[PDB]
Amino acid sequence: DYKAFFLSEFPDDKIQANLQYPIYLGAGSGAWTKTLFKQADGILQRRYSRM
RNA sequence: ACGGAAACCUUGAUUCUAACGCUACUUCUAAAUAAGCGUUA
Repeated sequence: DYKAFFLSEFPDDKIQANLQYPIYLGAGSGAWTKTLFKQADGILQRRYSRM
C-alpha cells in the first residue's frame, strides 16, 4: 500500500528492494510511515500549509 | 465547784494478671523522540 501510495511517484533506482519482511524504524523515514496514510492524506499536508 | 476529766474511727492492702491495631491488595492501563523542505538561485 505504501509503494502504491507514495513510493510509486519516485524513480525506481531510489527505492530499495526487500530481502525479508519490510519495516520502517526511527527518525527520517517520513510522515507516511508513521501515520494511517489513507486517512491522514489531506489533513497532514494542510497542517503545514501555512509554514 | 459544767453527767464532768482523759480517748485518732486507727493499724495492714499495687485497680493488678492475659491480649501483635492485625488479615487481603502490582502506583497499574494505551503511547516509535518524532513530523514538515517551500520558494529563489
